[PDB]
Amino acid sequence: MIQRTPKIQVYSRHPAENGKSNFLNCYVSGFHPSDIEVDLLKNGERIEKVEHSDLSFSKDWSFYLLYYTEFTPTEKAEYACRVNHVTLSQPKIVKWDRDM
Repeated sequence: MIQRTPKIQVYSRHPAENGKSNFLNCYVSGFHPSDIEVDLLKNGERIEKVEHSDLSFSKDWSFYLLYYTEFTPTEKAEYACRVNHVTLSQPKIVKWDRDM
């Protein structure tokens, strides 16, 4: 058996074909087992509609998840990603920094 804690990165991207649009991303990488719970949060509340959830694996024991959706960050509100995994005794919340 192997278990590996996810690395979690939270960032924003504009798709080059539609640069006025902005996407909030949570990239959860290198984890095992694959069982996981991932949410995007706005003011601590689960964003119910997340458009994209892309899961892959490299080696049989390393999984990668890109979880992302369109958003409009203003100076109002706080955004984050929350991850639950067997390796994490408490949920891990990683805040989005507007500079990322």
